[PDB]
Amino acid sequence: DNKVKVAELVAEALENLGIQHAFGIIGAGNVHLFEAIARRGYTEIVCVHHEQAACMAVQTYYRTNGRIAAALLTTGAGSTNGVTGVVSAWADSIPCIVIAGNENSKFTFPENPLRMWGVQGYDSCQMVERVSKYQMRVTKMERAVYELEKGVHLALEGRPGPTWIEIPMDIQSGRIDPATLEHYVAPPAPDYLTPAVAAQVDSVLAALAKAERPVLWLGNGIRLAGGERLLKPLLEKLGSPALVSWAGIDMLDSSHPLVFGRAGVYGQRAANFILQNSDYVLAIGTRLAIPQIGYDLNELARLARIDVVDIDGDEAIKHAKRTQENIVCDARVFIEALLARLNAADAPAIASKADWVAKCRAYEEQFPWVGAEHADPEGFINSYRFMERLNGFFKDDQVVVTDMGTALLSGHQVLRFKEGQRFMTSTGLGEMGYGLPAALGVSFANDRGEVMCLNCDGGMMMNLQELQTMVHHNLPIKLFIFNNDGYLMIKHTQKSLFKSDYVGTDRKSGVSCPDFSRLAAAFDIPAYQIRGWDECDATLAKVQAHTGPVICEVFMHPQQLFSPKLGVSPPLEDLSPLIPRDVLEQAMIGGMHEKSKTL
Amino acid sequence: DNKVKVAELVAEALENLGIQHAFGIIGAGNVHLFEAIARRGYTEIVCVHHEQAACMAVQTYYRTNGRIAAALLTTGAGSTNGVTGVVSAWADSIPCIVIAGNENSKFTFPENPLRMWGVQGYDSCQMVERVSKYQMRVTKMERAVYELEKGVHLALEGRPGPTWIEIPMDIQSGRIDPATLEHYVAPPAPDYLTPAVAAQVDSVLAALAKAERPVLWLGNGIRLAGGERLLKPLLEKLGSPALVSWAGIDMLDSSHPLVFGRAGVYGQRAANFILQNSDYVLAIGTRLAIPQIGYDLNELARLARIDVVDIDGDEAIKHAKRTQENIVCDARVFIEALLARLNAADAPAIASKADWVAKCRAYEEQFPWVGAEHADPEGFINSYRFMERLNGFFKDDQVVVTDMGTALLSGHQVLRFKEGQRFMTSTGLGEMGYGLPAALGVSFANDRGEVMCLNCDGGMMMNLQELQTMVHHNLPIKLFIFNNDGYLMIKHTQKSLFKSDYVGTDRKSGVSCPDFSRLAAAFDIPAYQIRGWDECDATLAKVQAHTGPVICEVFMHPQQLFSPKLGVVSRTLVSPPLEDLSPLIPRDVLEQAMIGGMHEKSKTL
Ligand SMILES: Cc1cc2nc3c(=O)[nH]c(=O)nc-3n(C[C@H](O)[C@H](O)[C@H](O)COP(=O)(O)OP(=O)(O)OC[C@H]3O[C@@H](n4cnc5c(N)ncnc54)[C@H](O)[C@@H]3O)c2cc1C
Ligand SMILES: Cc1cc2nc3c(=O)[nH]c(=O)nc-3n(C[C@H](O)[C@H](O)[C@H](O)COP(=O)(O)OP(=O)(O)OC[C@H]3O[C@@H](n4cnc5c(N)ncnc54)[C@H](O)[C@@H]3O)c2cc1C
Ligand SMILES: CC[C@](O)(C(=O)O)c1sc(CCOP(=O)(O)OP(=O)(O)O)c(C)[n+]1Cc1cnc(C)nc1N
Ligand SMILES: CC[C@](O)(C(=O)O)c1sc(CCOP(=O)(O)OP(=O)(O)O)c(C)[n+]1Cc1cnc(C)nc1N
Ligand SMILES: [Mg+2]
Repeated sequence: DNKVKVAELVAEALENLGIQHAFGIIGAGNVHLFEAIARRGYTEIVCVHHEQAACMAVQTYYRTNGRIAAALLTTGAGSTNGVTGVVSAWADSIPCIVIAGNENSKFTFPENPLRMWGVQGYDSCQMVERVSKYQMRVTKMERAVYELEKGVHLALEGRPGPTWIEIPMDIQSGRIDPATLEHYVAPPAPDYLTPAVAAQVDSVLAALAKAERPVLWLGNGIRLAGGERLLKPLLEKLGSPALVSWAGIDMLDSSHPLVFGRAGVYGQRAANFILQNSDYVLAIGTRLAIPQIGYDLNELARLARIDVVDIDGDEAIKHAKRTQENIVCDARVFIEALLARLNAADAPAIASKADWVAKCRAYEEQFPWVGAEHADPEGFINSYRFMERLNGFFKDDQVVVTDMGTALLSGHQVLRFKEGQRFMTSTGLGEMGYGLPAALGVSFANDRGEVMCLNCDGGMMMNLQELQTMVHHNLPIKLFIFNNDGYLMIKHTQKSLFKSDYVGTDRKSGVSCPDFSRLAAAFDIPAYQIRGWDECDATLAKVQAHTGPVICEVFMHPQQLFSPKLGVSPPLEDLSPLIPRDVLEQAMIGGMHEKSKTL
Repeated sequence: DNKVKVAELVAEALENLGIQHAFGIIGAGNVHLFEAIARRGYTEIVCVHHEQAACMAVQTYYRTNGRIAAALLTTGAGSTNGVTGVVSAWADSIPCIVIAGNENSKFTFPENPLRMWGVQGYDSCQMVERVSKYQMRVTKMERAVYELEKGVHLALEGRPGPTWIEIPMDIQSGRIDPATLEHYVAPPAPDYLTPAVAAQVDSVLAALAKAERPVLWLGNGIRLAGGERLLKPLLEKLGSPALVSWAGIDMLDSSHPLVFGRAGVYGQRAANFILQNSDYVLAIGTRLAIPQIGYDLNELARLARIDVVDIDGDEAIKHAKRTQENIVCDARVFIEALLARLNAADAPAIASKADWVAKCRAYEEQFPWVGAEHADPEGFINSYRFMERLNGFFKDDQVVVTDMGTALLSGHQVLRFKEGQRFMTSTGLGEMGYGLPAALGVSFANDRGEVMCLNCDGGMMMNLQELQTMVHHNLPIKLFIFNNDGYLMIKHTQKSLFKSDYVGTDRKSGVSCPDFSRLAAAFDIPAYQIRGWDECDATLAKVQAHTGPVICEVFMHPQQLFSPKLGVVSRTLVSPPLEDLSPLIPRDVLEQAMIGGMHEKSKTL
């Protein structure tokens, strides 16, 4: 009897694929995979308390060190509970594979006329058909490992994303001669640097040499391409200021002489002025999503030509009405091809950008990230000022993950990072409850490493159960919670629209949150409280000095503003609270926009 | 200017449709609908802390008094977080309507080449396309009220289930003349009593009158059809025994002289013997799922003809190799037609079933629901005995919801119910974390009424956040939690298959649960613990007497067995017939219990 259990071959395959961590919850649909993976001992199974957390953890697990993780779900609700995490990785272009069990293969076919498959199953491939790069149900034992190798390769190729491999129970418990195991041969990797693309790189180098006010917009597509180490020599060789997207903040030192912050609808005042006054914009690995460019392409950088570099052809041309060179290429290959042509024999002379770099620094001197608009409201701690203070307590290898709301906004608008530090969050989908599962992924990726989690009273509730997972494994997760009496982000939304009482956003309107210090005690978690500047520095030093999990509530004003912000619809440079008109006129090269004259 | 905001017309439409409660979470995608509904003041919006709980609560909300509820979800994650709830209503045939927001309609179309829509949207309709009765994206303002009326009707029509209506952002904020609103008119209900179906009823009546050992298998389809009050006059006019499915337990008093429990894979020993020894079985409103009939139709009631009644044509004929009359008819209409023919002057003579009824009672005598197999193991309270003790503390209008695990199995195998009591849970999907959201829907359905939630240490974690919703509204939800060091139900699974150390099912294998009493104290919820029988009655009395939410931990053996149960037995391995539940009774006892003698499989065990 020379036959091996299919589940055992899958566990072996996972080792050969380098997958060292798997997140999920056990069930009858994958009890054979849990057994086989455990008995092999190579892949550690982290058991979560909601399958949604397993499909979110695998994301930041990969973003940490570049090793893919698997989510191990079971039949029925085990799979539907993970859909949210799949959609976030789909939207942030993060690779990861889901291995979901199901009923016996005799029930798993779409032609089934019944509402449900077997006892409690369903077509888990059809549900994520439009939010994952690949989905396959294994109906032959001999192709179980095949689809896992294929699922992993497709998750990592091109624009990364999640893949969904469903294996019915009976396929897991089956036995076959290991010799009959099929294996997936990945096709040859594409050569993006075609003669056409190579000519676009030439056109970009001619504009950079000629541009007097260039601005490079760098995005996480660079880090995903493994070319973040090429940014420091590129900017210094070009002498061109650079902006970073919220997702690619940690690719460069925020204090680098040519890095001038983040622009967008929630961008920094000096960053938006730099972007809107440029004469040439070169986006590399950034999606130029709506929160980055506003709501009107004709109002974006009204003095500049805009070139876009993106490995997704659909993303690269979505702004074609406004952009010129739409370069469909890998970010690393493009940067290397641009750095080569800078040393070519016929490399053009790069015109000086000194006057532009000086005007960029003037903008930052005129509009600091934490300005007067961020004054302590009625004595409360101002989140933006708290982020500036917390910044000084970052360790040399600090990893910061955030949820939505105050943590997201205040974090990405103030916090600075240097090489060795990382900043992560889910911005594509922007789902609440991503902070905690994000910290689990980073922690296990660094062998139970330290992680700082900036969270909110509202977002803490979506995956509140993962505190138990944090305690069970003694993860050194420093969890900051911003208390503001509910959904502060939505308070401003409905107050701008209706100018009436709050609805479903605070305790009076039907949304309340528990005392997280008292929950921390229940979970055996040390907890601190920062209500004012008096105990601020002494507390932050203790939180960073802890070796195990710790919670720290930060109390802010329940109606503190989020600023700077583009709000009601002026141009992108005219952020609220509006600056006096005579000052905006002087800050804009060709004068202010006609919309801003009567505001 | 005679124009009205679309969202305000939606709020008006919800009032005309009778929807008085809406569960969900606010977001930019539905902020306009939150505002319009709140300002109108007819539909109460219940804010939950995870959209999943919203799509679950609307189910038990409807099952309580028959009033449909709406789930109000927002763009992106707001919609995805509710998919689990949709599938569970889809699987249990429970009507409900999801109202989901999305990005501006200019992004919301399937031909969009980009991975996402606008800022963070997606095709929420396609995602529930195979687990919902109807999906539509409102693209014209004049059709917003039309699709909600249509959505509600299709949810209640025929075999009930969830519907998904997506209303883009700009469609909610739009303004139109109320006179331009289109309105959906429901077609006339189908008349199921064709000559062909009337001939089936006559065939069923002819078998019932002749059968010596009949058994009616009543399911929740009867309650969904609104004919559960016809069951008493039907059973007493036929004099036949009857079994109830887990979903339809509360349709008849468990102590009625002719109701003999529930059968299946986790059925009661007495009920399985009554099923397997009958000569005629009439299934009405029950789906005859796999946990009910076993794994081989050729072993189900081998001496009996089987007829099935079900409003869904596919569910009605899925056992056509084994069944005889497959009647596709509404459960109430069928029962009315069967009563009309029983009360007729020309009604046929019903042969006496007295000897069979007597044999059914003897089965309950020899096999009580809580038997010697349920002794207290190693100084722990047995969950089956606890349920029998807890049963005595039910209120006259008690409502019991359950999670999975021990609460589900020990609950449905022991608990008895009277007229006016209710018993709900998710059995089609069987998801963990259904208990708390289930107690929310029942509570709000009865004007913040009292609900008993039988939960578990594991299932509590999925929707743990809804403890805040419970304290916020001061809901009198009595929450029992069975502590057994993890996933006891999976422990028995992996112990049967591998007979080795546990994996991902207890503290040592990677799954731990918090001290729910301490956790309760954090949420300002009074908490009690039941470890022995000495403090049991006093604690149960204090839990029931409270006015607000209560938590009560019940500590059981971390490896207690779930029995009776149809499990695999090593002879080679054998899956015994349905009547041979584990732990196995002596063969000579099983022989005497089977009218025709034991099955060939049972002789070697
Ligand atoms: C409320 C809110 C406010 C926000 N405000 C701002 C703001 O003010 N400013 C701001 O900048 N962002 C802001 N964001 C975030 C922004 O909208 C996006 O979500 C994203 O974070 C922008 O960074 P990115 O383009 O690098 O990320 P992504 O959207 O992940 O961009 C990755 C891009 O790179 C491409 N790519 C992937 N792999 C490769 C490869 N190998 N080679 C080349 N390309 C590749 C992908 O196809 C994709 O187009 C906000 C988000 C929210 C939710
Ligand atoms: C671990 C586990 C163990 C279980 N063990 C058992 C067990 O031992 N015994 C048991 O009985 N159950 C058991 N169940 C539950 C069982 O498998 C089903 O899930 C269900 O609860 C059976 O009850 P039901 O058919 O009434 O419910 P449903 O499955 O919801 O049945 C509803 C049926 O009625 C039909 N219907 C709907 N509306 C109408 C109408 N108007 N007119 C007519 N028909 C209509 C529907 O089409 C459907 O076929 C178990 C479940 C689990 C998860
Ligand atoms: C990302 C923004 C946004 O998505 C948006 O609609 O644009 C927000 S913010 C917010 C309040 C959080 O409030 P919080 O956490 O207390 O933070 P703040 O106190 O700092 O505001 C809510 C509810 N939603 C909508 C939303 C709802 N449900 C899920 C799962 N994801 C969501 N994104
Ligand atoms: C039908 C139950 C069943 O589905 C099954 O596979 O048969 C069970 S039971 C169980 C342990 C409960 O553990 P619990 O709550 O502590 O109860 P017990 O102490 O009584 O075991 C788990 C994990 N699962 C699989 C499962 C996984 N994930 C989600 C969301 N839903 C699920 N149903
Ligand atoms: Mg348990």
